[PDB]
Parts: sequence; C-alpha cells; structure tokens
Amino acid sequence: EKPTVYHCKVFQFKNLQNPKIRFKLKMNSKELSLKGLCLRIRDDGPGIIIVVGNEKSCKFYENLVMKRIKWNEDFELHTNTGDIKMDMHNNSISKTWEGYLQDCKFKGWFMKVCNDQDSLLRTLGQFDSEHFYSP
Repeated sequence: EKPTVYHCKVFQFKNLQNPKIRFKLKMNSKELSLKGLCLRIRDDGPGIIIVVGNEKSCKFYENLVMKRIKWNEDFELHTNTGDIKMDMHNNSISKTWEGYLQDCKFKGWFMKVCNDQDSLLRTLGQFDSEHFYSP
C-alpha cells in the first residue's frame, strides 16, 4: 500500500506531419520533465500521445495540445523530393484517457514512427499501455 503520485493524460491525433507541432510537443515535454511517448502509424498516419508526471504539468500539456496548437493549420512540408503544401483542414486531436498511475514504466519522453498498427500496439504493450489506443 503506497500513494499514487503520477497523473496521466492520453491524446489521439489524425496526423502529425507538421514538424512545428512535433517540435512543440517535444520541447514542452522536455522543459516540463514529463515522461511518456508519442507514437504514430507511418509518417503520415494517426497516433497517440501519452504524458505522465505531476498534475500541474499534465494540465499545462493538455492546454498546449487541445487549445494552443493549431492541428488544422496548413503548412509547407520539406521532403526527400521537394516542398509541398499540406492540407490539414481535416486534422484533429482528441483527449481520451485521464487518470492516475501508481508506477510508470516510461523512462523519458520519446517519439517514434511505427510501421503498422500492430507495431504500435506491441510498443505500447511493453509499457503496459496498449489499451490506451483506439483503432
């Protein structure tokens, strides 16, 4: 019997190709010393964000993700072949789970692209988190 000190919030997004959005997610997780991860299915696919830490930091991060980042914002994308105008009008972010953990298996905060949905689920599985993803 021990206290439960870790808050946790989980978000799912449709597209995370905007490098400016990735930069904000990464830098705020780093500056807030949040733990968790951000996974998506292929470069241009849907994915999940999990953050774990204290209450204050998780609430700041929710406001960042749900209110301050413009997920629907068009941008120009630089690829191996050229530069293209991306249409993001259909992009969106949802908060799914929120709650408390007694312990977390996360080591820092990390971003990864997975090759398929099953790869993503397998990865969440290593952190006991596979249930957090809605296919």
